[PDB]
Amino acid sequence: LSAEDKAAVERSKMIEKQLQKDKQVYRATHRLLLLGADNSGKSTIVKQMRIYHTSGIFETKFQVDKVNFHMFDVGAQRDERRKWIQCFNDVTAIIFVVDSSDYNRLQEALNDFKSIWNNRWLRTISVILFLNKQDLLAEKVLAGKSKIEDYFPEFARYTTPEDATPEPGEDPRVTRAKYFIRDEFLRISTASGDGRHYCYPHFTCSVDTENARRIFNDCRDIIQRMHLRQYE
Amino acid sequence: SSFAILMAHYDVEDWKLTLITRVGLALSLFCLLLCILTFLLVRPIQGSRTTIHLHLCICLFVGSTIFLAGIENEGGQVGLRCRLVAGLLHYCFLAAFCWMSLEGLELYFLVVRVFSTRWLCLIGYGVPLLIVGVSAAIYSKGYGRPRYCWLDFEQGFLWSFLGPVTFIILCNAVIFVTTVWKLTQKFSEINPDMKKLKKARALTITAIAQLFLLGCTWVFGLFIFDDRSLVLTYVFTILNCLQGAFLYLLHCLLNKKVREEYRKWACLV
Amino acid sequence: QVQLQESGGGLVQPGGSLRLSCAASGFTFSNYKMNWVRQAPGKGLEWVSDISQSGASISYTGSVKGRFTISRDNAKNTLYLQMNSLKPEDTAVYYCARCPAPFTRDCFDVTSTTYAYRGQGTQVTVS
Amino acid sequence: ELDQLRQEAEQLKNQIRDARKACADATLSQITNNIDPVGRIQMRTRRTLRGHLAKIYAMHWGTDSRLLVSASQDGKLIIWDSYTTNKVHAIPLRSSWVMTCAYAPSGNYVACGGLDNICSIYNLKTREGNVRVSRELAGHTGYLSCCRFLDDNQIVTSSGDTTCALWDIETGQQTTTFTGHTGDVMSLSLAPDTRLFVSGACDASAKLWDVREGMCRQTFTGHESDINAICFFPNGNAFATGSDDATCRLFDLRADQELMTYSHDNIICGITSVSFSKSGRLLLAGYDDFNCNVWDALKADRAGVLAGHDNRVSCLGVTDDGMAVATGSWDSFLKIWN
Amino acid sequence: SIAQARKLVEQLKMEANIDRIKVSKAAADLMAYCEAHAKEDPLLTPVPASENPFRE
Repeated sequence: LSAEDKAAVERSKMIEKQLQKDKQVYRATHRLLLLGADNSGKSTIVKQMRIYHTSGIFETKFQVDKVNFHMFDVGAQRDERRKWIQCFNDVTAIIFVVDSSDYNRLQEALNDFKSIWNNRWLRTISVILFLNKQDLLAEKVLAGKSKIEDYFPEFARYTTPEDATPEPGEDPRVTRAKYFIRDEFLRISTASGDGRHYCYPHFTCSVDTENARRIFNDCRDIIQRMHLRQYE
Repeated sequence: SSFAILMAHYDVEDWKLTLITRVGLALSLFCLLLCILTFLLVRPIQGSRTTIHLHLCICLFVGSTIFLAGIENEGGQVGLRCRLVAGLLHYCFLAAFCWMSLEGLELYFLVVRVFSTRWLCLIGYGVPLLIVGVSAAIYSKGYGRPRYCWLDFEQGFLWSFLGPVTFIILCNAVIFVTTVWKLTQKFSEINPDMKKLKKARALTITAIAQLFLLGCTWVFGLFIFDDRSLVLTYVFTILNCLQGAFLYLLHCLLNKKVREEYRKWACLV
Repeated sequence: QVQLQESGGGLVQPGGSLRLSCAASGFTFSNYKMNWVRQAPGKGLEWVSDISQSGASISYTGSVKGRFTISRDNAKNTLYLQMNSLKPEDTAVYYCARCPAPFTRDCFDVTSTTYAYRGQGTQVTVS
Repeated sequence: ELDQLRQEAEQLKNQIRDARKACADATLSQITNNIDPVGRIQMRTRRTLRGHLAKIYAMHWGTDSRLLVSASQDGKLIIWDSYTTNKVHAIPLRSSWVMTCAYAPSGNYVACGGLDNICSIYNLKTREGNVRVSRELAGHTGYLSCCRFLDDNQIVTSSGDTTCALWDIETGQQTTTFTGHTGDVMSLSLAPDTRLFVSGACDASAKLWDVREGMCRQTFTGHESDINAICFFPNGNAFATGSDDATCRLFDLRADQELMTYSHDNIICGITSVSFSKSGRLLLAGYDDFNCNVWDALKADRAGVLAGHDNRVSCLGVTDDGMAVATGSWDSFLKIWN
Repeated sequence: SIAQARKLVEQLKMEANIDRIKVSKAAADLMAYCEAHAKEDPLLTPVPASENPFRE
């Protein structure tokens, strides 16, 4: 063999060794996207999930049951987000954070959910959904200063779901309002689903400590429902 | 040459037995050849599972080819060729029944706990090599049949080709029950709007597919030692020797991976 | 390039019915999803109404769940909002928003601060 | 006042429209109607390059028509040789959400840029087997879309916050800043004579910029949605642009209006990247579903189709002497057609 | 606002006073260069199997 072929073969061999080593590391770690609003409370659950442990994008890492998760928060960008979401079309799930105590912005949050759900490059990713600041909603509807009917009419004609489970011993109206909001989101979630991606609503407040476990369980269900469709 | 000779002990004989066995065995060899060709052809479906299919088809083809080669004998003095073909048959079939076990363990890893080709071949051939070479020291203690070319029954020596059968069949049956339980539970929520009859039909079809792949028919080779029920011999010879045809029908034809790919490869040129 | 021009402002006492129109030019309007947004004095940008490609899917807002109508013409290329009985809490300026991409149902960023494909606005004061 | 300024703007827009319609005496598709079509053109993958793990976002042909670069969203920049299909260099990126890459005009440096508003520059002749990192240009507020080298000491960058910028590496500070857009920018290419360049952003707009003055010389309209690809015709007196509504178009600077339009009645999938041929007769585009299309750039017809991908096409380039074409897609395989 | 409107007015004023040529000249130049280097592009007129370095 001449010198040129010697060098070429040595180089290609070493580089293929390195890439083969890196395949496992790339496949071992899970990736998630994080979306929310300015008052939503993203940073609150960001700190709560850091407990589980200039620049245009921020990272966070954590470990649950010997599985690693990477979250990608997006800051220091502009308010047009139709071009930097495309690069997130190969991740496990989207964490969507919403507030449950301000009726002027709930319609906007609903529209955000609508927009993310029906995206072309996002028609295969599940949504884990966090309703937040429940105690503030409870206090607001107990005081009675203003009515949810002021902004949402059909609350005049709603009965608590037969499968509702008000465990902590709360007033009925609290349960009525909570399930009204959750049904508002799940109506969108079931209007046009097709068995590929599903929502997973949840009830939580700013003092929770069991959020990463919920993410864990939804991700496990997603991976399971993916294998049972490529093999069988 | 009655295929039950792989499980029978009192040397049953009938003309229909050997006729059906010959036809089924020839068809099974052709089916295994078709499987190996089609699997080596199609690229975009690598993985553990397609590797398992391909190598199980390899070992079963080798075993059945040397079986149609060497079994029937005049019944006189046993030639060394008869002894060696008997041992080689033993090795090839235990290769098959180690590959099926590995496939069952793969299914477990792919259902319950959702979260390399070199090691696959290493296990699937090294284990049968040991289990068949430990008997290499046993020569003429019943090795090659006084009227065929297979193993004998003396000193309970035939528990190398029925004991592993029993173990593998039981483990695959347990995994089958677990899979049925879990997938039953999930299909209530996956498609809640479809009729019960279609659900039952699809579940039954899948159960049949991993009935044949997770080899479970061979359990008749545990209730054949009663030397009266020719009907059990017959159901064995019907369910077993069509193994290649059922494999190619279930995990080669019905899979959508190659359905929309063999048609395109037909239009390659 | 992109042209979106509004029409139908004015001042009225409560109990009035008006017709807000928004004309579009600079694309094939037959296949674009559209929306109505508004901004009240001292407030931000909030969403009013939405309508899809053909006219079979209509949607509104709870605060205006019984008063308004959202229609469109893919031949006169105009998006319409219709109002019957107004309140003093509806003084604002109205923009009609186009969707970014064609031939698709998801719609991003119509409420954004600056947007390539959004009109000038029309004034509506009710008092 | 604001009203007077708006009236003046409208009057000037009317004047510019009248001026542009004054010189529209013909169309490109009408004059070149009798040029013999290239006929049926097909190209079988001669080499097939593998090794990546995920989406492929950028690819640039070297100055030699021999070397190649590939850039992926798994954290890899791979320097390839195409003759023996051998890997020559591997560089692990710091950031992974990265959308651009390039060679130096004398084959000595490379540059990369991602969502982080940073352009990182490496040099090739180093004693270590590593291609070490030497520069980081910073100063944007947004994300970078492309970067090209005028020479080894003056480079150009475009970002998603309405701006473009010219930079001098040794000190590391902008020499001139190009403003006048409204949306985020996607792609720029350098003039063959190395004196100008052009840019397109997510509006109905593409601009021709001088370099050492900073003042913007030309503005063009036409498209109904965002703009995704652009390049230079070899004589530096034309360009072709593609948009995210399945449409290409071809402009010539001195005419100051679009000349010809590439569309089909059954294409509803958009465009990702575009490049020209070394003789000015092949225009090669990567479309949204799973295909590349090769076009005869004077007829608005389809010369040929390139298939073999299981996902979207995002990268396309031609050699520096007419030797191959490289295409890259989200299926993690590059392919070299000859 | 005022600054943006003034910048737009200045840009339009500068651009409206730029001379332009007929598109026929541009099309002619495009044709000329297309027929100027046809014989040097292999992907229009290929080369024998010993000059195409990938086939060899």
